[PDB]
Parts: sequence; C-alpha cells; structure tokens
Amino acid sequence: SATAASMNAVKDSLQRGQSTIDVALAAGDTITDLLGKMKEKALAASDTSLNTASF
Amino acid sequence: LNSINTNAGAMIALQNLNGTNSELTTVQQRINTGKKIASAKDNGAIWATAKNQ
Amino acid sequence: KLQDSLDAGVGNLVDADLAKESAKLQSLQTKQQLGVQALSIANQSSSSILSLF
Repeated sequence: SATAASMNAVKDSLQRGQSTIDVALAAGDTITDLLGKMKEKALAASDTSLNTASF
Repeated sequence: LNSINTNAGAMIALQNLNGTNSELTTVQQRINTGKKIASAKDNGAIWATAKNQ
Repeated sequence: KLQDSLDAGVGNLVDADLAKESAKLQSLQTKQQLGVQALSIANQSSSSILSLF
C-alpha cells in the first residue's frame, strides 16, 4: 500500500517534465521562425547588385 | 485526468483558432491593400528600399 | 502560451480526478451503512445477560 501510494510523486514529476518540454517547444517554434527570417535576410544581403542603404 | 477546473484541450484549440484567425486577417489585409508589404511591420528593409525607390 | 502552460501545470498539481471519487462515494456510503448496522448489532450485547436470570 505504501508502494502504491508513492506513485503520485512519480506521476507529478512526469507531468512536470512534460510541461518543461512544452515551454521549450514553444520557444523553439519562435527560434525557428526567427532563423528562417534571418536566412532570407542574409540571402538578400549576399547579392552584390544592392546599393549600400539596402544592405 | 477528468478535472472540472482546468481544460487544457480547450486552451490548445483556442491557440490554434487564434493562429488561424491571424493568418486570415493577414490574407484580408493583403487582399484589400493589394500589397504583401503594406507597411514597415511586414518587412522593414524591403519597405525602406521600396519607399526610397 | 506560457500562461496556458502554467495554468495547466497548476491543474496537474491540485485538481482531483473525479471519475475515481464517483466510485469511492458509493463505496463509502455502502460501508457507512454496514458500519451503522454493525454498531447497532454491537449495542445490544448486554441484553443476552438479562435472560440468564
């Protein structure tokens, strides 16, 4: 009975880890969108036909 | 989990609906203005080059 | 999204899973009736002595 009652803490730590990974995935969604925008920015800046103000 | 307080699935569905509404209003503004870059928020660098041009 | 995650975590932390108490309630009610009957049976033990005299 004590071994069965002790499992609630195991379930609590498991859900806490799930929520931590969820917050990390939201931040990763933001970081990937920002990295993609940085990609087209660098891809446009690579062109030599731009004037100085655009670069 | 059969909670009568928290309802995580409704929060997730609300997040997806909010994202869909954002894409829809973006399409509405792009349709009515006729431009994919109507303002500095859409793309500040391309907006600047287009304004100077 | 972080607000929704914090609220979902508090719900994981404190909310009851009512489907289990839905059975626990009926079980404890039957157990309460059985305990009342057992105590009522216990109360009359002195009466058997009265017949002896």
